[PDB]
Amino acid sequence: NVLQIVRDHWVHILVPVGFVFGCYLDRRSDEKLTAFRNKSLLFKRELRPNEEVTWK
Amino acid sequence: IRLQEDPDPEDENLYEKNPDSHGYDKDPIVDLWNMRVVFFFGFSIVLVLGSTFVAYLPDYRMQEWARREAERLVKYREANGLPLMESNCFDPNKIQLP
Amino acid sequence: TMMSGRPGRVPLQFLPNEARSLPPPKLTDPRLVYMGFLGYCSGLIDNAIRRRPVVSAGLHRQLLYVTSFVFFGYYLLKRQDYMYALRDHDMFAYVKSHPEDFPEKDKKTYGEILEEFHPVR
Amino acid sequence: ARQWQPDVEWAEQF
Amino acid sequence: FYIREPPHGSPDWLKVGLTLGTSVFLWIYLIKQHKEDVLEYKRRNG
Amino acid sequence: MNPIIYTTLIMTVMSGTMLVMISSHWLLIWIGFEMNLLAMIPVLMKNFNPRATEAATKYFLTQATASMMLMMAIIINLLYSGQWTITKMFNPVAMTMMTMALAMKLGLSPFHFWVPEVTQGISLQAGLLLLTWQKLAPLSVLCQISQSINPNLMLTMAMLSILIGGWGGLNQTQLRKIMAYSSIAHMGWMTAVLPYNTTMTILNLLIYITMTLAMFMLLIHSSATTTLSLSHTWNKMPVITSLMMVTLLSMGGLPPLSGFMPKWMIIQEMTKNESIIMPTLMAMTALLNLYFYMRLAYSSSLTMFPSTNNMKMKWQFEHTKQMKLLPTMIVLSTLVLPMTPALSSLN
Amino acid sequence: KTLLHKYSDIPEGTECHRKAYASTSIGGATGLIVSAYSIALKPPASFLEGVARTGRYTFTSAAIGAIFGLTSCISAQVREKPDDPLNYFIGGCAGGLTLGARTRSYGIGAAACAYMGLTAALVKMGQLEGWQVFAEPKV
Amino acid sequence: MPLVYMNIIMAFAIALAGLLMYRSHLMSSLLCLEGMMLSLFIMSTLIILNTHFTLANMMPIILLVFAACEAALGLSLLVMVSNTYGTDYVQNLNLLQC
Amino acid sequence: IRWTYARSANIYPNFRPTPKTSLLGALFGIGPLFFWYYVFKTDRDKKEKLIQEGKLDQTFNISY
Amino acid sequence: KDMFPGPYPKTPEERAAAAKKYNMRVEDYEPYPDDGMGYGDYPKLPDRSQQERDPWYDWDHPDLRLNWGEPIHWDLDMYIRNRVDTSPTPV
Amino acid sequence: MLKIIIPTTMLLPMTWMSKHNMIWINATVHSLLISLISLSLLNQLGENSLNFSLTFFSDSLSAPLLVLTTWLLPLMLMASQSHLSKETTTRKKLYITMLILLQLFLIMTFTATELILFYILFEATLVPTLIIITRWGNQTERLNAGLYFLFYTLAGSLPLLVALVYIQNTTGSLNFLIIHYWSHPLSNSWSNIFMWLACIMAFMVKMPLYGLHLWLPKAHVEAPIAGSMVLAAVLLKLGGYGMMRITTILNPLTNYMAYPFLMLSMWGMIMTSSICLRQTDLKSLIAYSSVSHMALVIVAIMIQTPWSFMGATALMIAHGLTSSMLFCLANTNYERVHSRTMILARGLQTLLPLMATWWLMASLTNLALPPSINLIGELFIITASFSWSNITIILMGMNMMITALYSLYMLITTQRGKYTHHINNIKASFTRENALMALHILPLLLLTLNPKMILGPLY
Amino acid sequence: PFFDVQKRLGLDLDRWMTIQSAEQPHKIPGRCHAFEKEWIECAHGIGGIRAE
Amino acid sequence: KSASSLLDLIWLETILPKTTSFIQMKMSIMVSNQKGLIKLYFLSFLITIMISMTLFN
Amino acid sequence: YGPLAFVLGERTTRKLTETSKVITVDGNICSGKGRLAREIAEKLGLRHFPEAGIHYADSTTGDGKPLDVQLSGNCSLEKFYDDPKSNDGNSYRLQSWLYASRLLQYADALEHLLSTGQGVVLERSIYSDFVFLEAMYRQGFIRKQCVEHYNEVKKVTACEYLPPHVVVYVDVPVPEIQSRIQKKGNPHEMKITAAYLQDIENAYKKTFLPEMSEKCEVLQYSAREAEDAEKVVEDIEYLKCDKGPWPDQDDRTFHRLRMLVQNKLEVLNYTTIPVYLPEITIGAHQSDRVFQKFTELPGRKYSPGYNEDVGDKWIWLK
Amino acid sequence: DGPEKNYEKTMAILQIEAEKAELRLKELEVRRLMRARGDGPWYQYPTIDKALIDHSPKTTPDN
Repeated sequence: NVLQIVRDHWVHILVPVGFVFGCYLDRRSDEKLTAFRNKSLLFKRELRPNEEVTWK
Repeated sequence: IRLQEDPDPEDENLYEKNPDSHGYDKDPIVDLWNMRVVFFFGFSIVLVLGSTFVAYLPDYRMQEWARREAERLVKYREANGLPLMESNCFDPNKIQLP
Repeated sequence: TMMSGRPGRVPLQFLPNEARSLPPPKLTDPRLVYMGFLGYCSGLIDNAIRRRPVVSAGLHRQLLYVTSFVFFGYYLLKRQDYMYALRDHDMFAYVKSHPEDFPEKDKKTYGEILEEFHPVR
Repeated sequence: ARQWQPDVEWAEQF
Repeated sequence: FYIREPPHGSPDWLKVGLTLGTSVFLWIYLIKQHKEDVLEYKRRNG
Repeated sequence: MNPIIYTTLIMTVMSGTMLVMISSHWLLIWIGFEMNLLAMIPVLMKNFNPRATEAATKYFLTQATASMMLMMAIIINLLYSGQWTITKMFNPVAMTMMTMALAMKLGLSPFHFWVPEVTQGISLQAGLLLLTWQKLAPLSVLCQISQSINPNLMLTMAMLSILIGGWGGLNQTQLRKIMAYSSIAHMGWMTAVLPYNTTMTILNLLIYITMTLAMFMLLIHSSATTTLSLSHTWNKMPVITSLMMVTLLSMGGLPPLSGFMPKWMIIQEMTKNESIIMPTLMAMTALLNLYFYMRLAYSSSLTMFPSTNNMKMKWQFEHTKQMKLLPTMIVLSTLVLPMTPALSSLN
Repeated sequence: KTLLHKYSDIPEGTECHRKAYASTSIGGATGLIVSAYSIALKPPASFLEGVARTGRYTFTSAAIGAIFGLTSCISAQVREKPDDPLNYFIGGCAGGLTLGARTRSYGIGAAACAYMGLTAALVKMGQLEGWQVFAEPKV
Repeated sequence: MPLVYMNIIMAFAIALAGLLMYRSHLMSSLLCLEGMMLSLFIMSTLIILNTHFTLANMMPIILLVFAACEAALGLSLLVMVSNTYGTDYVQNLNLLQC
Repeated sequence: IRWTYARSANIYPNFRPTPKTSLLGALFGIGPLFFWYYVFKTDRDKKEKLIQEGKLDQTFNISY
Repeated sequence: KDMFPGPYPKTPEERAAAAKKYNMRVEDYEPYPDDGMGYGDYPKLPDRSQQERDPWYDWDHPDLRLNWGEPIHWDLDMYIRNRVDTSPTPV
Repeated sequence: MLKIIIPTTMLLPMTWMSKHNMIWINATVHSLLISLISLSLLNQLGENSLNFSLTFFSDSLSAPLLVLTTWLLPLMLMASQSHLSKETTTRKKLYITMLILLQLFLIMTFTATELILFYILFEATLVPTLIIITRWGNQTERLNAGLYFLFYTLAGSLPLLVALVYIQNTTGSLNFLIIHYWSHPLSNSWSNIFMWLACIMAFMVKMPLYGLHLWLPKAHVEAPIAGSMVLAAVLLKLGGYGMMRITTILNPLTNYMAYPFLMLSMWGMIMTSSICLRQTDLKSLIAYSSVSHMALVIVAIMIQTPWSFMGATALMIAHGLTSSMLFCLANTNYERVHSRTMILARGLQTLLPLMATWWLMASLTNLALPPSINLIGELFIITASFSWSNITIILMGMNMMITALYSLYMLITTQRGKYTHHINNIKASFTRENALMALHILPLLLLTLNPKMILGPLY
Repeated sequence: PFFDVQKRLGLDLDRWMTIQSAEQPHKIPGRCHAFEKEWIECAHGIGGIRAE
Repeated sequence: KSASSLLDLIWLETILPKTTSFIQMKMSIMVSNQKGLIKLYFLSFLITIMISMTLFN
Repeated sequence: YGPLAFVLGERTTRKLTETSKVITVDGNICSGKGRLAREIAEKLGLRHFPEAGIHYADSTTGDGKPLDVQLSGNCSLEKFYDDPKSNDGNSYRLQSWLYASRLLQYADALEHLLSTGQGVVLERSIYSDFVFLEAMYRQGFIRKQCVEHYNEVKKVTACEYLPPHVVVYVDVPVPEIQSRIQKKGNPHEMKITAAYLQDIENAYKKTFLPEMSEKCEVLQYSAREAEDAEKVVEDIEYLKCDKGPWPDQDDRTFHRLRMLVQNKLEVLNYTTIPVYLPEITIGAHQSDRVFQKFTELPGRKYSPGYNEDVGDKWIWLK
Repeated sequence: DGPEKNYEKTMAILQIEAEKAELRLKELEVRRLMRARGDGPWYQYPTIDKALIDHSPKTTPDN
């Protein structure tokens, strides 16, 4: 009866998918604002070995 | 003055048709599942879990950090004889008065 | 008024050849997605007005709505970006051409400046 | 009871 | 069911075809235009 | 009226407006106005009623006076400059006369008295043409001559139009008269920004045209000319009255609906020019328009007015004619606010 | 515009008679304009009726202007503060009281005092701060 | 400006005032419309002849072409008004209000 | 129902601006406002005067 | 619905109608003075605290000592048994 | 912030495409989950706000309000289930969509970085509220109440819009960060005085201020239960948040301009609580109580001191919860007896004891029994006012006494005395109603344990 | 909204009669041809504001 | 007597809402004169033209 | 049909022939008009529309089967016969619903005539419906305000449509009609008073017959003469009504009429005029309930052709 | 995440918004100056084209 269950209760996937999409879009926005990733006068450090970004 | 239906009597008590109404609907099954949904996702999930999550939320407010810095500064300034709190927030030399 | 009398403006031209120098609007632009959303809403409202099933009937009609809205919105966004770029270019050119009207100002540190204090008592 | 709805008098007012 | 035949009745296969074709042409034209514009921007701005 | 003749008359109206918006010679612009009047008059009388004839006569008299004043202004500008080109007008008296004539054509107060009467007289479709298309030509002419326009006269006319449009609508239970007074108020809003920035006037005109198109098409679909006839609509076509409520809220200017953006941008441009008192008064006076919009909404959709027994007959049938552009007009009239920065296209 | 110039040229708080006269003239002009519009839109039954209506409106407006200017300039002199908007507020409330008296209604008088005084104080504030009711297009 | 221009502008102003002040008849107002058109024709003709604007000597003719069109429209309306009310009186155009 | 309506709804329709109504409204509406304005303004001005004169004790008043 | 309180009665017919509306005797019925306070039609019932009314009598509302249909004092909430009391004092 | 916004948007298609039986269940589940997601925002760096993107940011002020909104939506759904049972499926879905749109607009208001976007959405909140009041109200006065609410708010807001545009033209940006960092002081000029009035008056209308509060009693009495819940809990606090944000621009002129509003609020709290003493309608009593508490918050904001701001935030949250619960309690009795008159239903404690317990706790929080967050906020406001002027304590204490009096008076009249004999429709309280009261109460008592969450950024 | 269709399509619909110094039949000169020609040549491409 | 009635339900309402509503109603009655006579409002056009010529040059 | 069709050159005049002839057979209750109308329609090759009833619309819409009284009509003729003076207002509701039904039937009839060119035989019409209303008003069954509302509706609506070319009145004396009603045996019909039938005949002969005779010729027949259907058909075929509206009408008027009658809602637009008479005004709650019940009817939820319940298919592409 | 991320993002947002504020102020001043003087690309109202003039020999020499 799985077809019946999914056919009439698929709406429960929209909102959790919405949360995942929100996380993805927020990470994309974070990508956009990477100008001063490590160029501050406070948290500016030399990249530790095997690191390319401080994710800031 | 108009042909209008008689005002409906006070909405039939959900207790009459199903004594264990729980409210939330007329059909008992949706009643039970609505109450289970409400009780679980509010009390069990949001109230309990979120209360713990807030309770153990990381001190990003830097309260402990502020206390540690205060302890270090107090120890150093008392050791060196410097006054505990300087009256000037910023160094006078850098400021150029008119 | 304003940009209407810009020299070299070919009348009744939606996108001048200069605009091609600007980046095209990305097909995933949020504005274009919003245009498609408007088209989808138009399809839903058409179905509701004609008393058709709101979300299922006329899938071809809804598709045409969305396609038309997105297609027009693409050129709309391209022209919008062109006009804003033209404004910026003209502004910078005028600023360069009239240095006196836009003089560089001496910068001072806050220590140098004096700003009066108003106590909140 | 039930939500009030405009009667003849209220409707005639407009 | 209805005494009189439904006005739309059987799907207007001509109309459906025209709508689908117009939509598809619109999308294809848009995609080609986007590609051309990307190429032109990269060319003119290096 | 034979449909071929009706199409020819409508095309003549549109061709007159196109000549107005296309010609660089004043004589031809006046000719376009004359063609607009000549073609429009029978269109207003497509359905022959004594009210239709009265409305046509009033409109003809008003537009004829406006055209005569316009031609006198053109002649004076010719006398003092020798130029036929639509450009800066070189005589202040000619400028004032031309402004009065164009305001009378637009229905700007204190030349507003004919708009409610003509709109009530003519049918809903003729009203749509009158309140949407006819506004295009005089507004185009004013935009072309905006620099010569004395800001004081235009601003006074705009403020008076807003005030009178707000006031008149409160007292009206006839849908067409309500629409006419709303048109007067929005014309005042558009002409307010004319001295400052014409693109804002164009944007307001487009938004107003979409909203009025949607409202008139909804009224035609509901076949209601009075508040009660519209109140009966909830029993038959609830979707229509719901969309009417949304469009009314947009016309009031409520955020986030599309009706907010023209007012917002107009206030912005006026403030940039240090006009602060005038935008404030205009925005506050828009509340009267908002009020009678809300009263119409209460009558139509938010509250369920009594129906009649014979409506059960209309339930069985369905609407025969479909207005294709109505859904898109509703969507544009209500949900285009997130897309204002595209106001640089008409720029 | 000449009448407005006459009212403006007189320094505030000086030559109270001349200021009152200029305000009376401004009120008379506004009353005549309102009378003409009323006669046009609402026709009078007789020429004498039209004259009576015109005189009533013009005298009401002239009295309002005269009281406003008289009271405002007197208050400016006595208080010896020329630029204070409160003088204009007092003048406006006095004009509103005169409007109520001519209309023989207390509520009209009180509402007119409040609104007209607020508007008069606003006008004085605009004079002081350079507010522009109509701004030349500068963009 | 010579005095003839003053006279013709005065004639247009007088005709305009007459049009704006109806008395009873619509035909008198339509007469004022035609009269204003005459003033405009005379003014335009004088300007064009004095300035030797050869290519504008047709503008007075087009003005009159549309003057007669407007007159014809006015009469075509006046006949219908008379049919519906029995007179050309302006006071009968009262059904539409505000 | 009559009691509730008379206590809530019927008041304004059966109200007339009269000298008693107007005077009592003026008094009990604005008079207290001006009285508190006077009291608090005088107090605040006295405090500010003492502060400017340096004649006020705030030795440990560090939490405002 | 005439049941709702109306304006201040000015004619004897108005007074009689009001008295019948408030289910009071016409002679007993006495509307508040029309001084613009807003009372209007409502009657000036005696300012007797509900304590004073005889407890022993069977009241439709025992706790309030009030019967159904009886006109309700304008300030009844003030003169409830739990609030301001006007019962006679020995001194 | 899209982690909250996008699921909230997706609530609309889920509600529209859900089966007629499952609309309430699905809405409640997913709204509660959205609130659980929103709980993450409470973690705020002390020095700086959480700047998620250009458009959206959160601080220790916005986060409690967002959590309150996200928590409030499921509570509104539970409360509104009962009286909307008879409604058709389309109408119920429309009601739910109005609620969801309101929550979305409120979230975007509290998180917006730009004052003009804040204004756009803060005015956008009117449309769903107006539709709710005027379409699902149960009295003929709903139309008048909606008109009053809409026109008061708009008359306040339009000058704010003009002033915000003028600020954009002068300073160059309306982003709150830039405004805070540059924040040049104002001068005491009539133009600046009127700019101050324009900025302040919209929020002073939203926060019911004495003389501008007339819309609130009509709206709250005439609205359905859910609409009353949002109006009491969040829509008033919209004004408080706006005033706290906007006070940065008007630094010096606040001292001169506060006295009219300060005195109006300080006297109005006493007046409104005295009105509460003599109200004949329970909903009206709660509305005037809200007016008094909001007047306290107005005083705290106008004083512009750190303790005042902390107390203002605490009072905002605590009052929102208390007023929402009180409206729910009154609505239960209204559904049972179909009248809002306080005297009609009496002695309900014998009939409904657990509801009586809920009433007791709600009133105790309303009268600010310690250590309730209500008392924390009120006490901080009182101490700030005392530092502002020692004479404020007289008015503040009088207001506290009257609040206690009217709260316990409502409790005594409704829940004590002999039961009304003729009323026979009182039935055992449903598990939904008790669950709603508990969902109101338990968060409020819990927030006392960790008060730094609702003490605002200045903590 | 002056859509300069004449300039776009190169059509001289009405610009021939716009000025008195334009070409006229049999080259009949205007009474103020010289002054008008000078004024136009001065005010060409400098904009109306400068030209004033 | 004062707080519930004389202020809230009477005087504040009379001051802000009711007086403004009444004024707008009176102006609406004035503007919507419901006369609509060509002779009447065309005279207003003449008056407006004369006034505009005088004031705005 | 549409403006496009007229432009394409569709002309109603060309299609209309001698067969085109709106014939209305009118008479008092149980006058045998139906038999003669059916016979005339058979012999002259013209469409025969049975007399419009309460559920005429139900027959012309959807399945065709009559709907429930609450959903369609909310009136009972049997109730009128048993309780003519009921406080429910059933009398005027019935009369107004019958007038609307006859308006729809006349529109449908005209549409058939214009679309096919075939004449239509109607049993009574909107022009004759006022007879029953006048009889009710004379007997006191309905108020004066009901009569005024009916007059307003008729004045607004009936003017648009063209009156019939031939009016056939079958006259049967009232006492013989009472005998016929007794013989038929319908229990409710037996209660009809003699005065009501007499007022029907009075309204007919005094008002409807002269008013129709002004426009065209009226063929008045007795019961025996009406039985000879062929003679009546011959008389109709030899009628020459040169005077009247139909000769005056041209292609333009026919196009306007063709458009009006095609839009049934436009035909019934003014039957719902907002005059709040107690008899015909339906309260908001009852109106909403009845509209919901009508919506729940099979095949009525959506526009025809889109109701999946009654077996419509391909909705996604329709 | 670490406080550094929010630190840097606030820095970047602050820069972008400050640049936008300065640019808006500059645009207002530029529009004002161009509208006042007419010496820039904006606010160039049309003037008569000199191409229309006919320079061919006329009927009379003194032209």
